[PDB]
Amino acid sequence: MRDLKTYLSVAPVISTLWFAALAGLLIEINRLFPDALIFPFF
Amino acid sequence: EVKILVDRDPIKTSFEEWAKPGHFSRTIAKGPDTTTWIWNLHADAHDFDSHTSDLEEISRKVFSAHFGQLSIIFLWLSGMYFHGARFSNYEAWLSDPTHIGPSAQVVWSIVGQEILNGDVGGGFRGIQITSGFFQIWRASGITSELQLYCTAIGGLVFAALMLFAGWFHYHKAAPKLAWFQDVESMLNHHLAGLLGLGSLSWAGHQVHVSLPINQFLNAGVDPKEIPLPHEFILNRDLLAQLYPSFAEGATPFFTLNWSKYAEFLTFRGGLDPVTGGLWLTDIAHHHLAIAILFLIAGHMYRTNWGIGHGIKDILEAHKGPFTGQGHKGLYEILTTSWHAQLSINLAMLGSLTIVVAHHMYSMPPYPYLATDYGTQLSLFTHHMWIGGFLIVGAAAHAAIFMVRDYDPTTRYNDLLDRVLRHRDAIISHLNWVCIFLGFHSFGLYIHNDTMSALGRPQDMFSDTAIQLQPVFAQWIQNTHALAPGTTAPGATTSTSLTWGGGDLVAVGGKVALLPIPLGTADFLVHHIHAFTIHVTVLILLKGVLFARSSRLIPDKANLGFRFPCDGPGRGGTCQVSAWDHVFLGLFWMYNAISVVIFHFSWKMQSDVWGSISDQGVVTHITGGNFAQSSITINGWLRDFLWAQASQVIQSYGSSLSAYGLFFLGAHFVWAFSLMFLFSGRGYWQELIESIVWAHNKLKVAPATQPRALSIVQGRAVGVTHYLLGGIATTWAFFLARIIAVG
Amino acid sequence: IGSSTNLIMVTSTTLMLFAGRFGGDPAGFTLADTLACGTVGHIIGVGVVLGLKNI
Amino acid sequence: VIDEYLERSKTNKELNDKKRLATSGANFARAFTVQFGSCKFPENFTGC
Amino acid sequence: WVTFYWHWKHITLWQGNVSQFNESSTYLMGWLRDYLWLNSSQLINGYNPFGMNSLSVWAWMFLFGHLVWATGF
Ligand code: CLA
Ligand code: CLA
Ligand code: CLA
Ligand code: CLA
Ligand SMILES: CC1=C(/C=C/C(C)=C/C=C/C(C)=C/C=C/C=C(C)/C=C/C=C(C)/C=C/C2=C(C)CCCC2(C)C)C(C)(C)CCC1
Ligand SMILES: CC1=C(/C=C/C(C)=C/C=C/C(C)=C/C=C/C=C(C)/C=C/C=C(C)/C=C/C2=C(C)CCCC2(C)C)C(C)(C)CCC1
Ligand SMILES: CC1=C(/C=C/C(C)=C/C=C/C(C)=C/C=C/C=C(C)/C=C/C=C(C)/C=C/C2=C(C)CCCC2(C)C)C(C)(C)CCC1
Repeated sequence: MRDLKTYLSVAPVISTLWFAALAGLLIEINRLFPDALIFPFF
Repeated sequence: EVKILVDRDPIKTSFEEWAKPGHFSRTIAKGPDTTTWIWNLHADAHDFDSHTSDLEEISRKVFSAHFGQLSIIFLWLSGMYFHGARFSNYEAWLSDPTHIGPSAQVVWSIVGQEILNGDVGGGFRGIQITSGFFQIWRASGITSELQLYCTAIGGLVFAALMLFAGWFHYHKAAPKLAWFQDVESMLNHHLAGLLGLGSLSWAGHQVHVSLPINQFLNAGVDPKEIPLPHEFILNRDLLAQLYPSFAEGATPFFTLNWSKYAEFLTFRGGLDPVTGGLWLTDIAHHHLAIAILFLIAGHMYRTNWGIGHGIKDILEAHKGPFTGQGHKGLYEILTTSWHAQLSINLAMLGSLTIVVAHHMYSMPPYPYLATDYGTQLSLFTHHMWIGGFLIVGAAAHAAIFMVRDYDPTTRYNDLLDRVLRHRDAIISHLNWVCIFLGFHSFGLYIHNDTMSALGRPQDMFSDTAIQLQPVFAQWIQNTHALAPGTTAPGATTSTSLTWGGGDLVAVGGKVALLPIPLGTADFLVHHIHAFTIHVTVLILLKGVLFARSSRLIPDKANLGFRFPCDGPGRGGTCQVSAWDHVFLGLFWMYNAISVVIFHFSWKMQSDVWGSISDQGVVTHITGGNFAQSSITINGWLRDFLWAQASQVIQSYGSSLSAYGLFFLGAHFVWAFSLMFLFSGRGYWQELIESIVWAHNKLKVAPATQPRALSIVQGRAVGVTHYLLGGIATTWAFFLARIIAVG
Repeated sequence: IGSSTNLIMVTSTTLMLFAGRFGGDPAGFTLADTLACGTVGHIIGVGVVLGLKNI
Repeated sequence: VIDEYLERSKTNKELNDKKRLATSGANFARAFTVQFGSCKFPENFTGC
Repeated sequence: WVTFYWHWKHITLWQGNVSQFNESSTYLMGWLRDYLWLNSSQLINGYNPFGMNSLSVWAWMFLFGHLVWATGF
């Protein structure tokens, strides 16, 4: 378990997990709000 | 003797080696001092010959890597089958193959990319595919999606089995060295077992499954009314109604009166008028004959018994006029190192791939394949590129062997020494041939351009002013056209419609095949092809032969295989290694393949492909302008590059828009490559010094000190980007044109 | 039984086996030798029969 | 090919194009099911 | 880049329509299609299999330049 956790903390794996999470969040945000060109909340 | 020898649990499976990167090499395993360490960790990952010196470990690693590659390939096949099963219009395309475009991919609706879902046909929207899988499935007899789903599940199961087999053969029972060094048994099993038995089983499948279903489909029966494939096996009455010979059973086969099977084993040749492809009976007959030939040929080498041949005895006992004693110590060389075998197999595979592309474009073996132009173009270009890459890699591995595995004391060969003793004459003659061929081939075009630019069209090398006709090719074409009349009485017609002589074949109002004329332009392009091939051969041979030593550097073998240079002395010694020779020959392979694919595309669009009206006239796509516009460089630039790029640049706002975007993106990448090919390391290092100072001022200095890329790394990056950009540009242009116009 | 093809194949197989015998046995003749001789005789017989039938 | 299956196809020519169109429509809608409304966040468990 | 910008703006101004530059200059595909491919049609037709005109020499020079560029590589 220690060695598996150490391997999971290597740079490419952490990078791909972080970027997958970011891409998913961005895609979901763009799906909920389809188009956006200016900031209209104010 | 021949035996099974294994070692039990040579390695123990654990995650402790996953935590520490670069465990294979001690220098890498020590730790990262600078950033270059990272760039090394991926470069030496697969160099098993440098990790250790024992052949046993290298062989075991190679076996496991092969198993993993097989698992990946099986996963890819399963994915393709699942996509065909779920997201596709195969059932709609089956009924009306001529008026429906195949599609097996569906795009989501997140950003606005839904415009990529074009109107392919059959009540479906998606991306039109050019893999040619639909024709394969139709020729196999598949008429539903449940069978495709079952095939995908089987592929997944086989991929899992391959992965488990790889793990088992590396970590549980690993074969010994003597197991791999038995080439006679391996050759016998690969010839008789892998090739003969597989082709025999495929011929049996074609006889029992493909032929009746395809006959029913060609008759006009609806795909939903065709009996299931196992009904033909279960019901002999159906097969008797279809092919009466089956009513006699297997009795004729043992009775040697094989003529009774003439109904479904024919030798007619030519193309099928209904589908524009080869007859399936001919294919089954060919597979049966090939199975017989391979099964007979698989029993040549002596293994474990008295009868057979010894490869070493055959090599040693060879006597000839020009050879002499010759092949005496080649067996040990071939059975000692992996690199020589890798080079030989790579070259053979590349040549076979090129031959496959030629034979596939010439004689279409699948139904409704000739009339689908995009599939033909994609297959031809893809197979040509793969063959070129393999042929290039063969020389690199040959140079690697000559550098690091060649010693004339323990393992000495006479032929290799004789070749190495007169390399100067070979190089000089090849250089002269390349110079002469290039001068003539390009001077003809330059003379044509100059004469046409001066208002002198009567002085050019053309079909009207000065004719240079390929007489030998025309003679061969006439002989092939007249072949089935007297020389081959068994065949009803000629093998291919390409030969000058015969009739035109068209399917569904579109031309399938017609004889191809040959003129001055074909002469010029063939000579250009020969010139490019000769230059590439010269580069690769000069790289291979002068790897160990040279007149300029007498001890080049001590420096190794991958070194940038020797120094600024001797006037300059940049790019003296064989790796640099391979990196230089990649460019010429790219050039040659690009020229070949351009020639094929223009000639096929101009002289073969087209449409036919009801009256009987044939209108080609470009109206036959190849014979008069391809004799000058301006014609190539205007009538091919400028004229045929209208579709790709005007594809914005349509379903092909993606292609257009690629047509730009690849261009960018190409330019990017130049940055890595025109500069050097010192400038970048000196700039990184100032950048690192600016970082140091704000306490954000990393422990791993940044370093500029090495010279070899920069050259590799440049060549990779160049090749990728060029190939992607050609891909986008070809696909956009052939989809929008055909 | 008794047809021309049967006689031709039988004669070819027997002749090939007899030739392969010389030029638990007094002279070493393992099963592999018999199988190879029979297969070669069968190949020759099939070839000659199909050639004769093709005229 | 025995002209009885051809006659069967002629008799059942209708509804065959309907089945083909339905299969193609289902294959296309397999990607737009969520945007349509069905197969939403509930009932995705062992569904679609 | 500077010369491309100047030439395209002035050629659209002279030709009588300024909307082409005002609309197609905001993306690079417009630069590739409405400037080079469109304007090269008369230049590349200096000499053809049928004949030639007074632009022929320029066409030759065009190709000539390309060759030298490649030789530099
Ligand atoms: C590279 C090949 C090439 C070739 C073959 C030609 C060929 C030709 N050109 Mg073109 N040309 C070229 C490139 C080429 N050109 C280029 C790059 C340009 C510059 C843009 C031009 C520009 C050009 C112009 C401006 C003109 C031509 C014209 C001509 C013709 C004139 C021939 C002549 O008078 O001298 C031939 C002279 C010789 C001495 C021949 C030498 C070769 C001999 C036969 C050697 C053979 C070797 C033998 C086998 C040795 C074996 C030894 C053994 C016995 C022991 C000829 C058909 C002229 C024309 O009007 O034609 C219609 C013309 O006015 N050319
Ligand atoms: C008649 C039986 C036989 C068969 C079918 C094969 C077939 C194959 N061998 Mg060869 N081989 C044999 C005998 C046989 N071998 C013997 C006796 C030896 C020892 C001298 C070798 C030594 C050998 C080596 C060292 C290597 C191969 C490799 C390969 C594979 C080539 C990859 C490819 O071309 O794709 C064709 C793809 C397919 C047809 C996949 C189908 C899966 C097959 C049918 C698996 C069953 C094969 C196996 C021999 C039987 C199982 C026995 C076990 C259950 C007890 C292929 C699976 C190479 C390979 O890729 O390694 C994995 C490789 O590196 N072989
Ligand atoms: C048939 C399979 C084959 C095999 C098993 C090998 C095996 C070997 N090769 Mg050979 N080789 C082959 C074919 C093959 N080669 C071909 C076809 C070529 C011609 C290009 C070469 C040319 C070649 C060179 C020039 C060198 C070798 C060397 C080596 C060794 C090191 C491998 C390595 O570290 O790579 C590990 C993997 C990589 C470094 C990955 C690099 C990234 C690639 C280039 C990118 C491709 C990108 C992709 C296609 C595009 C999509 C982009 C997307 C990702 C965004 C290894 C023993 C090296 C050596 O040192 O030998 C002693 C060496 O210098 N090979
Ligand atoms: C398009 C530009 C270009 C051109 C023309 C050349 C030309 C050549 N290359 Mg280079 N090369 C290039 C780009 C180019 N290269 C690039 C980008 C690379 C990648 C780094 C290389 C890398 C490279 C390698 C690795 C090799 C070459 C070699 C060669 C020579 C091949 C032999 C031959 O065909 O000569 C015949 C001549 C020509 C085709 C050139 C054009 C001549 C025309 C017909 C004009 C002649 C007209 C007349 C005589 C001029 C007189 C006018 C004057 C009096 C005013 C030739 C000099 C090979 C070599 O040198 O071996 C022999 C070789 O091994 N090249
Ligand atoms: C497509 C595909 C697939 C599938 C496959 C299959 C389904 C296969 C099958 C196969 C098979 C199914 C095979 C078979 C084979 C067979 C054989 C190989 C046989 C043989 C035989 C013999 C050799 C015989 C002999 C004899 C004689 C000669 C005489 C008398 C006696 C006897 C009988 C003994 C999978 C999913 C996987 C993957 C993906 C793709
Ligand atoms: C080119 C290529 C490809 C393809 C491939 C293929 C398509 C393959 C196939 C293959 C095959 C198709 C194979 C087969 C095999 C087979 C086998 C291996 C068999 C075996 C058999 C046996 C073993 C038998 C046995 C028996 C029985 C059962 C009965 C009687 C007795 C006896 C014992 C004989 C791809 C796309 C991937 C890509 C890359 C390249
Ligand atoms: C004298 C004597 C005896 C006897 C012996 C014997 C009787 C032996 C053997 C014999 C024999 C008589 C053997 C063999 C047989 C046969 C075989 C072994 C065959 C095989 C075949 C095959 C393998 C075929 C194949 C094929 C096919 C299937 C198709 C077409 C092509 C071919 C032809 C290739 C005893 C001991 C009683 C006593 C003492 C004395």
